[PDB]
Amino acid sequence: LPTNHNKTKLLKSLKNTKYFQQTTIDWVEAGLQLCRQGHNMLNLLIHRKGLTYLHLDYNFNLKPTKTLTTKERKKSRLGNSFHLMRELLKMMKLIVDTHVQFRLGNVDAFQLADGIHYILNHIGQLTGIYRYKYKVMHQIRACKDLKHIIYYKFNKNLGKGPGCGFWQPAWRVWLNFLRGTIPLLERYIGNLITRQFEGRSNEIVKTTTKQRLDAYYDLELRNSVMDDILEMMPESIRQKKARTILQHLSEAWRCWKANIPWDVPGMP
Amino acid sequence: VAIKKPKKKYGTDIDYNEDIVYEQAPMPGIYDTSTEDRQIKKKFEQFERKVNRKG
Amino acid sequence: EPPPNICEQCLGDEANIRMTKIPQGSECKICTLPFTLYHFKTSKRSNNIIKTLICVRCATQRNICQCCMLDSRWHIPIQLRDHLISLVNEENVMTEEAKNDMMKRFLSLKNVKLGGAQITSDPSEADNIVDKLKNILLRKSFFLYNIDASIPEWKITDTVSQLLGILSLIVNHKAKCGGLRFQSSELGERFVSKIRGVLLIDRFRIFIIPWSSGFSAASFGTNTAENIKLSLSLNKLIQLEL
Amino acid sequence: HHIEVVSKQMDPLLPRFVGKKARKVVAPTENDEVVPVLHMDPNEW
Amino acid sequence: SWRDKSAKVQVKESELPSSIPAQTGLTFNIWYNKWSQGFAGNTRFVSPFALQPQLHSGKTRGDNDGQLFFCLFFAKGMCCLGPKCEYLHHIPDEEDIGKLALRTEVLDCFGREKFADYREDMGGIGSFRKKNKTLYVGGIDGALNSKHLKPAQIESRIRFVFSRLGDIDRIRYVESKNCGFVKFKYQANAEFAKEAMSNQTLLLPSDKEWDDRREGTGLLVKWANEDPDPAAQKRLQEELKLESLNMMVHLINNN
RNA sequence: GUAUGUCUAAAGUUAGCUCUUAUUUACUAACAAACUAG
RNA sequence: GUUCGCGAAGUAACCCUUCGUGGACAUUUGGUCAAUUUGAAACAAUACAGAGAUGAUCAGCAGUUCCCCUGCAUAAGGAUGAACCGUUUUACAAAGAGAUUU
Ligand SMILES: O=P(O)(O)O[C@H]1[C@H](OP(=O)(O)O)[C@@H](OP(=O)(O)O)[C@H](OP(=O)(O)O)[C@@H](OP(=O)(O)O)[C@H]1OP(=O)(O)O
Ligand SMILES: [Mg+2]
Ligand SMILES: [Zn+2]
Ligand SMILES: [Zn+2]
Ligand SMILES: [Zn+2]
Repeated sequence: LPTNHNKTKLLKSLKNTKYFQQTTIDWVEAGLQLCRQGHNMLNLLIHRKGLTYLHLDYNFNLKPTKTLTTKERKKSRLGNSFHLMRELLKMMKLIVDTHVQFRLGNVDAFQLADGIHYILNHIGQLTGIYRYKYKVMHQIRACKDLKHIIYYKFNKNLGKGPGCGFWQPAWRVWLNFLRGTIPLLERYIGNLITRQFEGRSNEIVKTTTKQRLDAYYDLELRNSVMDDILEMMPESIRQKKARTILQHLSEAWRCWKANIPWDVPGMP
Repeated sequence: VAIKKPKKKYGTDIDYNEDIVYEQAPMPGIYDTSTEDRQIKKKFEQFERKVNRKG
Repeated sequence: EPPPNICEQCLGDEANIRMTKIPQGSECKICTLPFTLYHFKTSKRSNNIIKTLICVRCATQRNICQCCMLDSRWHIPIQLRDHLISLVNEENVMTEEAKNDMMKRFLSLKNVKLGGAQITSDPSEADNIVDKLKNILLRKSFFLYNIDASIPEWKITDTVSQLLGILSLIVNHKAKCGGLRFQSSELGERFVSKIRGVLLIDRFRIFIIPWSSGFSAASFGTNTAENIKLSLSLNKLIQLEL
Repeated sequence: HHIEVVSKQMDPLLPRFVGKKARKVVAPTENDEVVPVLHMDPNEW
Repeated sequence: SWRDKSAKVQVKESELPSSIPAQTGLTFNIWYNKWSQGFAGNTRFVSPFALQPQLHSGKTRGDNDGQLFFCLFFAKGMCCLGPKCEYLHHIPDEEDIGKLALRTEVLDCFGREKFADYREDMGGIGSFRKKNKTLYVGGIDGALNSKHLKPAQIESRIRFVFSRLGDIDRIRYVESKNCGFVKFKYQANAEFAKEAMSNQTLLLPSDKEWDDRREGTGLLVKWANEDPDPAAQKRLQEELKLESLNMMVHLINNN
């Protein structure tokens, strides 16, 4: 169920500032400008980090200019967020570039529709979003499945071949994907951009996953035993002995693992 | 020519000659203070001149 | 959330002044911690925008305002009010300014008024040190001799300009000598008319010479070992005048 | 100076807190008043 | 004088060099606007533009707007909008620094922000803690294009150059360290001269190397330290005590 | 062979014993008869 | 500039236009921000080494930190992510014995 008190939207919260401005332009100009601006933003994300050797091509292919170090492979790997931006801009640039190849006069409108239906049913081949976000495969399977319906209702008396361009439901599937990963990418890129400007929160404290049952259980039991001895022992200020009684503890634990009777002479 | 200082390994690196390393002057008590801070500063400046001439 | 220290001189001669608060505006220029920054305009149509450049804790540690960076009570620099407190109490009250980043943050977060801030904080000890201050104040080229090192070049330009009605000048301070130069023929005649005469700047006497040679700075000396030696010989020549 | 404080509309794309930055800080543990620590009251160990 | 005339277009918009620096690397970093993947050859260069005060001074919009912050690109000598620049296109005089008395210990005379202390290089904008008036003038080697001169002639050239930029307290070229120490009457004149003779040359047009003027690396005007001989510490302490006695009189007159 | 670490003036801050000499043994080598790293 | 009201001229002209006048409509933007060094990004270029237990070769997980980086991250990775090893003297006494100054 949608939220009922959602009076705030995104663009309606941006009209009410002095910075955004309303205008009416062609869709192709809006697409070319979002390609130019997406190239500028990803290029500046790259160039703020210092990754000046990653020549982000204008078709949003990230390619290293030269072969790298390992230090230039540690700073130059990026997460699912930056690459997910890069792959959605690959997808959108394929859309807008096929509309441009229409608008320039090169390609027909029928060949535009088949090119678009080729885009929206080969995102997993033309783009590479399946790598960095794998639930895209759901939508990719659905697009393939819509292909498998539409090519055998478009081609009853036509057999096999290109020419089909009923791109509407695969377009709906990718719009529903974008409906899902607007707030995902908002949170991911919000965290990335605040690491770029504000920086890493220095109190990263690690929760005990299955690598740290042993070590944190050791610290747990060790602190408990040392508090028990410091409670029990009379008037002794701890400098060095507090570190060493616990060794007897660990000695005893090895004596328990070896089943040797833990007999230490002079222990209270 | 003076001595190099060591490189700032991290952006907030502390150089321990300019300032007090962490100013933690004692909490103010009921006795008067300055008459022996003058003796401290005089003896420290005489030590500075002695390091200037002997080291 | 403490309100800022902005004194009566930064805001200006208006009663209704509209400032703009930005929470966590910028790092302060003392301790590099962020703070709520207040920027405004002195008039409504002022061209200069005036913003607070220090945080509230760095303001109250020096007892200074956030905009003009002078004292809240006296509207004077920190170094000079510390010098005045050292003149009064015979105790070198200095403002210990940090230089390491962690030391800046550490020295701003602690609850103390460092430097000479405690004296000017309450008005009682302020007026006490004020009437102690009152108790203290109850207690065509030319050559120039006799310029002690506390005599700048700009005073030598200003007094010669004041005695005339208003032209370059060359003074070797390590040689303790001076020279003056211009182009107008009548200006030298008027300099002779408004007098080896004596220039009296601040009772410090400077003897004049009509210097027919065209002096460069090489005429005052080529090196620094010539300058001190010529200064000693010219002071002995002044003793020969006396 | 009776002053109206007007928080501006910030730019929604810019960092909303550009003064905010990752930094490690050592806070002074000051002692305003000295706290009493009151403990009123060999070979086997 | 300059109160009578208007300020001149020192350079066209097309006659500026591009903001893309000289190539000191492989590819251009468009965030920091710099170069990377290599560091060989100087970023620093002789500036192509000089000030020329008596020609290019004049009355801008900044006199009409009543603003008294000076122009950082007049001092560099590279303003496009000459008579229309919002800042001031003349030398800081006594009355302008007198109207800067409220803000010149917080900002400088260009509107830049004064920081906590100096840099490790002692060059930049400046501090709000030192009432700093003395400018270190180094870099004289490439400023002469490594030409053999006597020190008195170089001291004369530095005196004549910084006489164009306001009132001078005291200039002393150091023969042993190849540097000057130019002290001014006001702080704003020191700020304006530091911006003014930033990376220019001491070369005269009367010399043969005037065509190869912009070859090496120019001057190095920076903020100077205290003068560590005890005689100048003596004159510093007594002038500071006299200014403090003036401020004693002011504080008694106030309260 | 990697990770990774370290060095690198263009810019100038003011006054019995001592010994030569060889054999042996031990640890090491992306050094040799197209490729292998935490 | 638009409109409302009035006067004066063309003009002994209730048409129209001009000139002059009072009112109304309309009322204080933008800047934390200046265009190549000198208010600070880091990598890379040179050269050498080339990993924590010890006889070798290593999987690690941790802890402290006024070290951070890549990461969407409270996951994970960064050589077990790096520095850790370095100096090392007084909450200091009591008993007993002899050799010394008075
Ligand atoms: O290899 P097939 O089993 O014979 O199926 C193919 C294949 O569809 P699948 O993706 O399901 O394998 C083609 O898709 P791609 O090879 O391009 O990925 C598709 O061609 P288009 O996608 O270019 O349209 C073509 O359909 P058709 O040739 O009829 O256009 C279709 O063949 P079928 O219709 O026999 O399944
Ligand atoms: Mg490993
Ligand atoms: Zn602060
Ligand atoms: Zn103020
Ligand atoms: Zn200008």
